[PDB]
Amino acid sequence: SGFRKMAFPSGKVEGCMVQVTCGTTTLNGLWLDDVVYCPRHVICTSEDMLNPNYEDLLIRKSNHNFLVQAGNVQLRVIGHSMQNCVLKLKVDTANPKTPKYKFVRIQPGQTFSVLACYNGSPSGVYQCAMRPNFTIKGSFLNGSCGSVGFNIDYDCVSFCYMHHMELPTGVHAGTDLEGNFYGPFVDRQTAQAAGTDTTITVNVLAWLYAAVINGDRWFLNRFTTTLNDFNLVAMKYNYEPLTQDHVDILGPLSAQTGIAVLDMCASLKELLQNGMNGRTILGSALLEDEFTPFDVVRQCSGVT
Amino acid sequence: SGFRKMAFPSGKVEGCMVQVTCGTTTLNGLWLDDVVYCPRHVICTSEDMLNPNYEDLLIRKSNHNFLVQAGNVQLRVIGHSMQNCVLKLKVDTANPKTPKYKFVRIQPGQTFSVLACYNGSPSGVYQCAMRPNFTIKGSFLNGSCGSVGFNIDYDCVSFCYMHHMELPTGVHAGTDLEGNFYGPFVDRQTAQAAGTDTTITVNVLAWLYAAVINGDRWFLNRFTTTLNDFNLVAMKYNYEPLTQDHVDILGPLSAQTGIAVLDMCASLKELLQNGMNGRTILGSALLEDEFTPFDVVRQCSGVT
Ligand SMILES: C[C@H]1CN(C(=O)Cn2cccn2)CCO1
Ligand SMILES: C[C@H]1CN(C(=O)Cn2cccn2)CCO1
Repeated sequence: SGFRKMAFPSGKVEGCMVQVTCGTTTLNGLWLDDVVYCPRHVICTSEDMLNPNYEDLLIRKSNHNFLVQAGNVQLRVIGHSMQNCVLKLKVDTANPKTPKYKFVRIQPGQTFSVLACYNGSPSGVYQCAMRPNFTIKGSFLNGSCGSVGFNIDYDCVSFCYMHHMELPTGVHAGTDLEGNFYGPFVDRQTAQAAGTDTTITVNVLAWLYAAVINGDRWFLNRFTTTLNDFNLVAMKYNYEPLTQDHVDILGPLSAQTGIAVLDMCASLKELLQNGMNGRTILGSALLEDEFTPFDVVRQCSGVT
Repeated sequence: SGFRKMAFPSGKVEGCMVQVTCGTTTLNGLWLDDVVYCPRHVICTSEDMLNPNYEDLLIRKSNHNFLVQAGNVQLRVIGHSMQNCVLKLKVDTANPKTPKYKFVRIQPGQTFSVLACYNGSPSGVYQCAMRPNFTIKGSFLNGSCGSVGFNIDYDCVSFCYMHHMELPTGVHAGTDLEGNFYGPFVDRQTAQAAGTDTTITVNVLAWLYAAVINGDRWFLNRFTTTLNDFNLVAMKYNYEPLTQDHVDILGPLSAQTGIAVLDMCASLKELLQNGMNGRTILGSALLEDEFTPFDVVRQCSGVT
């Protein structure tokens, strides 16, 4: 029993983290096979960052200008290329700790683990969600860029995020490992405002299921609803619309608990309209939306 | 910016987790040097657990009855001993991945990371606190016993917890790595009720400091208080008494923010008496108490 905000074990990713230095900028790189992946803004002065022309800045950079340190040993850079907003530094040594891996681009509402690193060294691990506005709410200080987000699915480390930026509102923006930003964000120190940070409804419902499975049941009510009725209330509360695809995804949790998904929607509707009245669910005073239905099943079943 | 419930990177502990089987009970062991540490209840039938005599049950056990598997390779058990509520299984192979380590017994209010494991395989990592009633609020399914709690301090993995039990109220009890339970709990399937789960005041104050450092400042008020005045309100709200030792520990966060500790106490006092009024602090609708002052400094400074 018990339900925790749980990250994946980070060891497989720890073994991939290196330090990348260009001039006096140090940040983190990801070493898979004989490639090191890092934010292309490693090449920028903080002045460069106001309006960087990356292709022009890169002309001034040779392989020997990229210093890559794995622990306290230097890796030899034998090639570099820019792919979207990441650099790929080809090194002469394959990472001997390279796990089985994939690069995946996740959808808003999908969760992942972040291994926060500084100078290529792991400081901590936490669980994030890709917000509906394509920001994440991380914990990232200067030096943390190139820290990665990942899931460990089916004996494969799926890398989904690399840290690039903090917006003026202190939320975070980054890329997939092909260097494509999530959302409309750019690696430039300019006015970038995030859109509405809506609640990930399907994740809230998953977490209410987790709550019932762990004996937190006070919020279960005598009502049901329809997707259309529920969605009218969701819209009003800045919740994401629930689709039949979401209802299908919650099927296994519905089965396990015997609570129809639309009944749980009507319980969520009353929680929105009535509030928590000073009560908690799984030790939270607000409705948690950074657990996917897959996360709830995984944690409630003990997958390794 | 940003402040996350962050666990230590788990790789150093992942490399220590093994499977221990006695008859048809499988749980987790910790492999350091040539010793495997596991809950002594590995030897019990679920019937045994109602009133176990461990010394008597152990007479029936030989080295060859303890099956220890590290990945998919069997370790040879060449000795076993009971120390308090743990077994120490001496194996013929030193763990080649043994990190620098210490065994420490933590105090209530101290936080640590748990690597939840099943069949000796890591499933996830999360941050816990030793509650003032010497329980933890974990996430532990059948098979998770022998999962460990740890801190990584000063290039040393300090193991502080091994999972043994779930109480009927679904909170958790375990031992240090010398096999001594935290609190009054025993490894027997009997009525064990936890005491008052008080809020860890010094940790709440640390987290309010973290909130100010990360720009969440709405709760800062125009008042101060004294330890005695504050403690009268704390007592009423089931908060731990604040001591001058706690005030001293918060000194660096006071200095960094320029908010006197007693001013922050008076802000906390108003939050208790007035409530959150539907507002959040660092994305929480309740006052978080599972960050120590050391955790706030570490995360706000980027220690690796
Ligand atoms: C030779 C490498 C392989 N490693 C793995 O994690 C393999 N792996 C990935 C997913 C499942 N298993 C890390 C350390 O050394
Ligand atoms: C030979 C072992 C050593 N390991 C360490 O983590 C060492 N270490 C502990 C604290 C800081 N460093 C794990 C893998 O192989």
